[PDB]
Amino acid sequence: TQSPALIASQSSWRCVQAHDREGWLALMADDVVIEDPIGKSVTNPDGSGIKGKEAVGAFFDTHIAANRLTVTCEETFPSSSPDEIAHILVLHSEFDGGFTSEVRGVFTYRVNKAGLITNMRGYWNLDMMTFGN
Amino acid sequence: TQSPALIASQSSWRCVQAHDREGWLALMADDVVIEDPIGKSVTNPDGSGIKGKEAVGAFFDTHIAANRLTVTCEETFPSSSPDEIAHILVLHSEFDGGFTSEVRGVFTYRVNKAGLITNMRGYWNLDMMTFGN
Ligand SMILES: NC(=O)c1cccnc1
Ligand SMILES: NC(=O)c1cccnc1
Repeated sequence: TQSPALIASQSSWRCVQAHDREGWLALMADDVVIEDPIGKSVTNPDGSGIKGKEAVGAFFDTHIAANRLTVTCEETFPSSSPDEIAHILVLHSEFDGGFTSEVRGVFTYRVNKAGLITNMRGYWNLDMMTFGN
Repeated sequence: TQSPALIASQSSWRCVQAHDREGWLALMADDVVIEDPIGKSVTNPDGSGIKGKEAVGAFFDTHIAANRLTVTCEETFPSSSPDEIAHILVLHSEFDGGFTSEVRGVFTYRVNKAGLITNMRGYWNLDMMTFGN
């Protein structure tokens, strides 16, 4: 059977693809910190991550839903802990009325013993993005 | 110019390739924690990482030098922080008198403001290894 980390990460993309804000939030621990990406960027404006379920809900609204984000898993790297995993993901989204951008990055996930996501951290930056339209 | 994280990670493999224990240790913060891999494994026997420069020195001796470890960078994923970076690395080593094993994993690095490595964390497990001889 699949690890709690693999379940949580695969579920998180499934909820993105299903446009399911409630289902996505239900995967998150109360003390979740989302660093997508790690360091200061449009989607991490203060550089220290988006903290707690309310603010992460606003993050879903603006940076997953309103931008038509799609998430594709290219490759998966289990660790030796059932609660931590990494993936190469390709992110595609839309901006400024339908222009497109894409980025390929490493994303790490940690879950607690209950299986809820405590950390999602992305290794990318705006300079890595490629564009379309 | 290159980020402190990229410098520290590239330097760490250079020191491995140069068989340079002193140079490798000098890259590490006093509070370094090496989780290679994250979770319990032969190279992380208690599952919580190898902590501090003395124990990480013993780690170099047994699990880098005595096993003829080579480290190859396949791909690099900068974040939006100059102090955190991820790479896909291929590790090759020897055991039981010259039989070989190899593993391909995601490795994350964090440096402090001084540029010293505080965390190196690997996403792999024994089940991912491939063998030779
Ligand atoms: N797994 C996720 O829910 C995810 C990954 C990358 C960006 N946004 C959301
Ligand atoms: N970068 C390093 O010094 C390193 C990476 C993976 C395993 N051992 C050492």
